[PDB]
Amino acid sequence: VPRGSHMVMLAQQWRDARPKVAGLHLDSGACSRQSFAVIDATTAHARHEAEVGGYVAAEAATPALDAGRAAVASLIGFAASDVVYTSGSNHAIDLLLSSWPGKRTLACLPGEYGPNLSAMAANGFQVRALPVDDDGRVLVDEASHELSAHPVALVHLTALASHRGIAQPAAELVEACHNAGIPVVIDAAQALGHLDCNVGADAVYSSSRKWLAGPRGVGVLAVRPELAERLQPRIPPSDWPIPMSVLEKLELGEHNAAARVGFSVAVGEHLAAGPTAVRERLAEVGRLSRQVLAEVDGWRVVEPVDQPTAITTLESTDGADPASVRSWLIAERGIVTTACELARAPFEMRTPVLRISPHVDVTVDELEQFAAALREAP
Amino acid sequence: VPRGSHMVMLAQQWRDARPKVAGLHLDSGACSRQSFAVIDATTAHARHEAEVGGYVAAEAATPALDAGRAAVASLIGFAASDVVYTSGSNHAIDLLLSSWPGKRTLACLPGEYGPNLSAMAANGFQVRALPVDDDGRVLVDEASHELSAHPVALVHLTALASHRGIAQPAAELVEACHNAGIPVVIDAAQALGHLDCNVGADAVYSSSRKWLAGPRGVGVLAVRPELAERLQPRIPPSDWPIPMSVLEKLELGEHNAAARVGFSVAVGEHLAAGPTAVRERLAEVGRLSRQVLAEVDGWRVVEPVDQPTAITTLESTDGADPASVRSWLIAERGIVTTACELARAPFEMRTPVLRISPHVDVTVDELEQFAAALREAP
Ligand SMILES: *Cc1c(COP(=O)(O)O)cnc(C)c1O
Ligand SMILES: *Cc1c(COP(=O)(O)O)cnc(C)c1O
Repeated sequence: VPRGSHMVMLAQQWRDARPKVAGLHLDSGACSRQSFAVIDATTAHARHEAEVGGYVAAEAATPALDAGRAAVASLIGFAASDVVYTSGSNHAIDLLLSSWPGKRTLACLPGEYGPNLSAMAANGFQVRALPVDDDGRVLVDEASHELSAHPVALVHLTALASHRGIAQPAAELVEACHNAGIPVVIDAAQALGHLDCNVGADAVYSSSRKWLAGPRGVGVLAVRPELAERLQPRIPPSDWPIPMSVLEKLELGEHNAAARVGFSVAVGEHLAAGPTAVRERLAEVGRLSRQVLAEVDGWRVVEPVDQPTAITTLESTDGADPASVRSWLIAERGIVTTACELARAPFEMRTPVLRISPHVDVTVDELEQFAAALREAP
Repeated sequence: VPRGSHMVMLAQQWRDARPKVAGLHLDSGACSRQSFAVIDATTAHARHEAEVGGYVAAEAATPALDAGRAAVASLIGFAASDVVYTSGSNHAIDLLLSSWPGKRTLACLPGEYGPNLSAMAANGFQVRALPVDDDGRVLVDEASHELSAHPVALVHLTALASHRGIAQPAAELVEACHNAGIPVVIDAAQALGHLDCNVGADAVYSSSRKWLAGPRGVGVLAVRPELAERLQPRIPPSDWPIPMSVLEKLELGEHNAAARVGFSVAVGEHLAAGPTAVRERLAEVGRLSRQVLAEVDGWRVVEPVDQPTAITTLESTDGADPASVRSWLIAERGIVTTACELARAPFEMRTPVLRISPHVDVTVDELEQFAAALREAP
């Protein structure tokens, strides 16, 4: 017996702070939609660069930039001074792993994001898999045993995977890993702004452009000071003249400053709307999605029906190619989606999937238009 | 006997395509000023990301992105398909040097940009100095002898230094290096849009935000195919599943797409205005600057008076600190400048300098206001 949507003003306020969608956007897990305020804040900084000078404009923006660090810090339980800006989540993990001291061994999910594995390998890490259930959810007790008996230099948990909408039990794993005396890094690229990311991790990173609906080309890396000062940044070399802290070294480099102030506005908007309220809505968006897609011929829903996420993935039962379906949906029906290849999670995925990832604004009629379009798809 | 300025409509068209400066901007070598068109083009893409989807918007922008590659390619004598987007010039040299095969030995100017040296070191290069005159200009014949007798895996020429406005004889050095059978990389961060960068180099890189007046957070790297396919990118590892070309690997990663289309508009504007005409104007801006600053007490001009560049640097003769002067000029008189520390060119600079780097729009009255303000400076 299905249930109605809990009506909340939040959904509409969100939709109306953003430009009108052309068709139908179900792809906030890939790239969400900047508010007018975010777009204006970015444009404004670029204009200011042109008036007063680019570096003086950047200096004058330290208030807003610091605000953004702090808002991020509050969402993860770190201090604002532990937080640093990056180009994105891949930049973030590379900065971290390339800086890591001593024995480079880690454990992670089998469903680990492929480009993360790529970076792990490129930085000379030995990578072991953590024990999981049939869905890819970590088994926390078994993981505890495994890590006590067989130690590793760090654990890398993707709290929410790009290819499947399973909420990982982050907090429970973090205390298990700490009991074994092992630090935890968290890939919160999908999770930040979506799951409770206040779980006592040692490092966390994420991306601007996804659930926080900020500009592309920005991410964040946060590292606790105990860990931060053990790190040995690749650039500059460790025997270099100009003395600066580890986090100052990691944040070093040319970047789009405007996009960073854009981001700060965007986290601001998340906090303003209420983290907890937004997350409960996204969880409900997921419920409704899986109810509506429960019965489509040629597609089965992969996630349990009451996982607290907005990510819902569909596997074809008659050998249809999601990349093609995605293309059709865009060109013909203006419906934006993501096709996840095996390369996204090579040691878990056996077959590609179609991923919907709608934000708070989605309606039940919109989920029906998708299901309709999904039926009459070549 | 001084000479008048060659009046050209170019100066004014440029000024009027940009926002009104608040005070006086003499710092295009650090960060220039985006045109209204550039700013609008960037904003437009971000808005489009929000309507049609971020990745579909990026795909739809391939025309403009490819245009920008091509415009860059024409300025350096490469093919558009040799050109790739980066975060900036430091990103560029790191991508290149981290990818370099076999024996890692190079020669460069003693006046090499400090962060370049830092990257060279971090990638395990042995770095030798090329012979130069008193100004830091390379002596081409002596360099030819040195390289024949004592070979090196590549030569890194900064065609125009950040700390001093010496135009390096790039073309003449490139043929000398090729005669010795040695490839040449060029740091054209200051030179692109400023000097003739069509000189037959094997690789060239530059930055969006300087003389081409594009967005921050963007640069370009161009590599000839002979060299490109010998390169072995750090990420992904060389034994990785997904097969793609070297340049495709280097351009991989999250980035601000909007800023890239911004950049394309900006190179467009340079080509539209006429490279050769713009360069001759910048050269004249330099002449006028050095005439006007010829006699200031407590400051001497460093560059010969007829170097074809807009970069003019001042050394204090009564132990004044340029960082302080720069700060005063901004806070009190709204004049934007750059203070170059020793760390910018550690193996050449003995003492800090104040750097002016005005674009085509500068007037002679503006250069007088600076000289005036430079006299009554604490
Ligand atoms: C989006 C994604 C990333 C990649 O981050 P970039 O911002 O593209 O560098 C990382 N991990 C997850 C789980 C992803 O969904
Ligand atoms: C500006 C500058 C750079 C640094 O490039 P980024 O865009 O800041 O990464 C490189 N070399 C020269 C000569 C510089 O002036």
